[PDB]
Amino acid sequence: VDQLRLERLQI
Amino acid sequence: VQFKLVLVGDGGTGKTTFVKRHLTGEFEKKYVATLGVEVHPLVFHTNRGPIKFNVWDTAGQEKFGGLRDGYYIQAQCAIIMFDVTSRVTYKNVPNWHRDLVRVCENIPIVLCGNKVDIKDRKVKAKSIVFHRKKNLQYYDISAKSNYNFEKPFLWLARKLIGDPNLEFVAMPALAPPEVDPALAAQYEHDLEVAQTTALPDEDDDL
Amino acid sequence: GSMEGILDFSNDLDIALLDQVVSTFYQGSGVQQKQAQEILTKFQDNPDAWQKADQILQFSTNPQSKFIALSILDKLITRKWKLLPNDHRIGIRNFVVGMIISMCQDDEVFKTQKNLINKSDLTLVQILKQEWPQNWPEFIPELIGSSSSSVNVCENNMIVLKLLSEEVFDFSAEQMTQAKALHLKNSMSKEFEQIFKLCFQVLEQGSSSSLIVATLESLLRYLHWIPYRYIYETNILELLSTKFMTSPDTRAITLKCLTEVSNLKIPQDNDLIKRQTVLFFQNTLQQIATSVMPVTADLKATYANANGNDQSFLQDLAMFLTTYLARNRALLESDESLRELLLNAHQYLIQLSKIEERELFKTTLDYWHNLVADLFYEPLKKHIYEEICSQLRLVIIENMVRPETIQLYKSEREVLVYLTHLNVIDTEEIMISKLARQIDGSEWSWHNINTLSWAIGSISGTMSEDTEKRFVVTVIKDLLGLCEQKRGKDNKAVVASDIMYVVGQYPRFLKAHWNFLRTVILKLFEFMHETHEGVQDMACDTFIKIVQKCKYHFVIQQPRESEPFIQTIIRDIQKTTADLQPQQVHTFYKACGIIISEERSVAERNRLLSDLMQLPNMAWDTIVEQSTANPTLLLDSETVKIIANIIKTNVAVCTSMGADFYPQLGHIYYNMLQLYRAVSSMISAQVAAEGLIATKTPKVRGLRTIKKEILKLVETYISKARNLDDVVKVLVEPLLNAVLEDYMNNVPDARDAEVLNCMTTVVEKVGHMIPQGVILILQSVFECTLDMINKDFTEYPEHRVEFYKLLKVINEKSFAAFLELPPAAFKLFVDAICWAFKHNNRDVEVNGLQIALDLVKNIERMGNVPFANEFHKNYFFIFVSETFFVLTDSDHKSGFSKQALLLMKLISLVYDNKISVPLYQEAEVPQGTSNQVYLSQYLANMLSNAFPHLTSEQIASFLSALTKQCKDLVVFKGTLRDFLVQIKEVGGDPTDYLFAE
Amino acid sequence: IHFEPVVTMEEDEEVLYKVRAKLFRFDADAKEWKERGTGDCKFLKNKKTNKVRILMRRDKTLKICANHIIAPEYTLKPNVGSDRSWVYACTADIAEGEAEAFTFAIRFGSKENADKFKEEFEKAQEINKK
Ligand SMILES: Nc1nc2c(ncn2[C@@H]2O[C@H](COP(=O)(O)OP(=O)(O)NP(=O)(O)O)[C@@H](O)[C@H]2O)c(=O)[nH]1
Ligand SMILES: [Mg+2]
Repeated sequence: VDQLRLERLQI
Repeated sequence: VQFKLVLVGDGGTGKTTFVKRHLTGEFEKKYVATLGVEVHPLVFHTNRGPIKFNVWDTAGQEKFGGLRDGYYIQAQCAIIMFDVTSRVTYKNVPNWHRDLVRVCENIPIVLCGNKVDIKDRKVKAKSIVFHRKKNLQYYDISAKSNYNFEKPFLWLARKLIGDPNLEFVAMPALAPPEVDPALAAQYEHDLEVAQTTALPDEDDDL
Repeated sequence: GSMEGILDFSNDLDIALLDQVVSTFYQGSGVQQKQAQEILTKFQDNPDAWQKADQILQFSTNPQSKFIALSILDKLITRKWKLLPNDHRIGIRNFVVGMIISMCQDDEVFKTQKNLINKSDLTLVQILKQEWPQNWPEFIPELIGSSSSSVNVCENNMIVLKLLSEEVFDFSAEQMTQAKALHLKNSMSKEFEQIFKLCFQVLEQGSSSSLIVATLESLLRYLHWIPYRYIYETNILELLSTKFMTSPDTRAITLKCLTEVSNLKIPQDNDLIKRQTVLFFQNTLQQIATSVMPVTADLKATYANANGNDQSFLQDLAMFLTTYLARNRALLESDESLRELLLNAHQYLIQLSKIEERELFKTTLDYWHNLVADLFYEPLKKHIYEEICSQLRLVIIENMVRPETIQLYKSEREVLVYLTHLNVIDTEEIMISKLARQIDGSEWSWHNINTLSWAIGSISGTMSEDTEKRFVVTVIKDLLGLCEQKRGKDNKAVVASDIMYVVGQYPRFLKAHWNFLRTVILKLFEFMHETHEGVQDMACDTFIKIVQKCKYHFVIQQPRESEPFIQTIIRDIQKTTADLQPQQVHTFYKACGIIISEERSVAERNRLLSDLMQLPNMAWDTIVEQSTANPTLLLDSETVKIIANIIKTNVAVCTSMGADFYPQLGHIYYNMLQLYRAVSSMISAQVAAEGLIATKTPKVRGLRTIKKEILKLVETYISKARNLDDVVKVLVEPLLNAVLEDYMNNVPDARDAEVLNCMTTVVEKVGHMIPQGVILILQSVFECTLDMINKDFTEYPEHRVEFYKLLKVINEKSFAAFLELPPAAFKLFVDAICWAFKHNNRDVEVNGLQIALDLVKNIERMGNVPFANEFHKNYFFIFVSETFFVLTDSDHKSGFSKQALLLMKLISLVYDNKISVPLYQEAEVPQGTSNQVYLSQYLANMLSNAFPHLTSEQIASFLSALTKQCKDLVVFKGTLRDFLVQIKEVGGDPTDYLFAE
Repeated sequence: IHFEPVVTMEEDEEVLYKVRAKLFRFDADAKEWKERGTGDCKFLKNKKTNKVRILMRRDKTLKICANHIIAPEYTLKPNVGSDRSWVYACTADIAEGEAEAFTFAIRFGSKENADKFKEEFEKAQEINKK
């Protein structure tokens, strides 16, 4: 799960 | 290129308000019962040219019914209207449909559940099934919020013209004219009154 | 003008003038048309116009004129038939019979005037309903005989029989008495053997398509009521399911007949019947496959093309397939030789479910729900349908509608959840593959990624937690890469939103992966600074939704963190919400209150609460200090908006915290009520200085917003309060002192209906504890609000609704307040209840009927005391007669059930001698007359004057039945509806009221 | 080898301003405002004449509910009941046919949309002065 890098999600 | 459309349903369901909205853009808050019928021409511009509906807006209150099913003769399409805040108006849909198709045996018919803008809806979507076996098109509509207000006419235009891809299009917009001191004092009077009459529904999003 | 000549009945009717008026109405336009219409209506509404109908029908050359003539006759037959001299009855019958025969015999007329003939047939049927069979025993035999001598007559007789069946079995319930409906049903049933013989002979032998179609249309009506033996012991199923499915002329009606056949009452233990039920389905599906379209055909495209009657046909096929299979598919499930038939039928339904037509999709979806629920519970069935279910997964996923179309999404979710349990592996595979074609761009579109995201979100909770975990990871990994790959905030916004949508749908996953849940929230907080349209709403909506489901994880201290995450949210709330609109800030605070209410240590919860409210409380203190030192500020729109938003923030937090909100309420309560008063006098001063128009200005609307939000805050808290002692001893008296006089002493256009609503909640929660307070509420709002609403049914609509809600709860919880009313004011209370009866507005009418019922009960409970006895003397017959009035006046049909209940309670009081005094006056009847006898007498006289065309016998029989039946609401209601039928005509049969007996 | 292959009147104008709005007309005989349409209100600058008009169409049906020059003599006034509307007399609107005079009111989603409309409205008057 931590492998998901959701903090990088950008608009 | 005109088609006769009869509009039927219980008193107070919004038939006349719906037509008025389409004719002038206005929303009439008052309930003035139709007496017998009122006939209004209504033109829509489409990618297949203009289509004219001759709308026979009939009375829903029995004591004002006038000629009743006499109004349906030679209709080419119809709208049956009920009020989703009043179950009785849905219970009566089969009665209006019966009287209608006895005169008009094979015409496109739209069933409209009006007033969906009201939070406390009484005729639940799941309850609305009468159109299935009768091959009627159904739409939730609101003459007040304009929700789906064009769908009945678009669907009928498609059936009447026989083109499933018919679309409403923008009527051409002619250049307006450029344009008297003798009426400078009279237009100022109408303006004072207009300024000091509050606009309605000031809480609406528009 | 000239057209009005037909209205002068002292002259002979100029038939050519009639035809001109009729033409101008039907074929004319504008002003001419409208004048003709008003004339025609006056003509047909003349009570003597029926006398001139035989002229019109003989000598008019205009079919519209004859149609109107028949409408006139219809009114007479329907309402006044039994008053006619018997010679006119026979004459009218003979005229109508002869006219139909003659129209049938002229082939040109028969083909060109279907509308006029159909109207004549219906008029004939009205006469049958009056005369047949008792006065016309030969009608059916002579109909059958005449049918053999002419195809046209035979076809028209099918129309007559169709209409008769409709009038007797489909539309009789609300238009006839129970006794008369039964009489006609029995009469038709008695002679249906002969009718069926003719119908079956025509179907077996006939060749005229038009005659066949008419016969099948009448069969459709018969199937609503006839015994199943006429369908199963004849060869008629064979004909329906083969011969008549081949020609499109008969196909539509035949399919509708077979759908109703699929609904007959059949014994379910007979093997012959079962094979017959299988067989007609097998025949029908074979005819469709060979004569209409194969199962592989693209019904989506066919429907879209909308050729001829294809759309109605596919609609009717969906109805047939779903109706039959919902009932009979078990018949096809065990025999290997029926397996192909079972799956072909379902494959047609698959193809039908791809049609773009919302209402048809709902019809097929209801069936799919029926199927997959059964496969989920019923042993050894799901394997049969594996390939159907796999296709259905794709159909549902690809037509998923927006959840947040409410009803359709829930139905789709339900089916897809079942389909996931049935094969979880197949469901995952379809969704992953679908996501790949979003990434490879082959099915990429804003719409398509949205619907797939909804579908993925919809099956949350169906997978095991382990499988859910790597499914969610895969989905989010893919969605994150998709967002990376797109350009422009347009596309990136859409994909980031769907990511947050999916996340918000899997709280189980969030609750197990704290670090991930933290990352989500911090990303949402980031998005609350993004001004691209929609992002901030999406961010706030996702925040509160996640909070509602995972609040516990924000209120505990998570391992590896220094503090519960709610503390971290509160510390940074100013920066987090800096760019949000007020409405969005309030949602944010509401979400924080949800979390804070999970803290059950009181000192910690209260500290969190006071910390959450730090910003609004500091803004509040400042304005209270300022605005009190200078009331002028409150005209500064900027200060008014600030104030309203502070109070709305309190409402939002109080909404999620309820009883826990009390400490914050105490911080602001006393100054808030002082603010209420200051704003109140500012509103009054503006209306004094500018007039009523002031209430429309932005300044005053802003000021009233403050008042309304204060009332809503107090209502919200009190509705959820757990310590009612504090409500009574701390909150109520300051509240009443602040709001009641202000309401009473403002002009009508400045009174806030919200005051009534707030008072309704006060009475509800603590009314039993504040009897003097309830009296004070009534004194301050009752008469002045009643005077606002008792001049029409339209003005002050909100005050109207709230007024009767307040009286209802006062009558429920503190009826003693009405006892203390001075007698003139109690009379106003009674008038107010009856006034409510007469509204068509359901909101008011229902409460008015309930108040009336509750009031009677309250009086009954008092026993035999002077107030109760005076109540009956003063008001019993007022309630009886006002209830009867709205029952019988045809403008209050929506309240029938509650009117009947009230009337039944009223009558039962008298017939149980629960009224201890005479209801009559001194010397109005002999001493010792029972109230029962007086009630019957009063009602007989009331109905006689109100309905003078009823016979005394009708009235007496109606009342005898109604009285006997006052313990049986169902039967009582039947008798009321029988009375409503009889008052619409002359000469109703008084023995009808013995139906129940 | 050649294979034969298979077989509004706003176009001459520039859009200067566009805003969502609800338009009312005053029925002096009924002493009440009546809605005429809700949709996009556009300021359209003719390429050939540089004359700017208001053109407004109803949603869905696209029927014209306003079509008139933004004359320099017109004056936007506040309505007593709204901080997000303007009232003005119009001498010649052709939305429904023959040029008719009207007292219009136009309301917007926000006070600042209303103020901006006013800004653009007056810029457009300057252009029409020439
Ligand atoms: N909230 C809401 N009210 C509506 C809507 N449509 C109509 N109304 C209101 O319902 C009431 C009745 O409208 P009306 O058009 O006269 O109904 P009608 O069907 O023509 N009645 P009749 O058959 O007697 O002529 C009016 O007050 C109208 O403003 C709607 O969509 N929403
Ligand atoms: Mg009407």
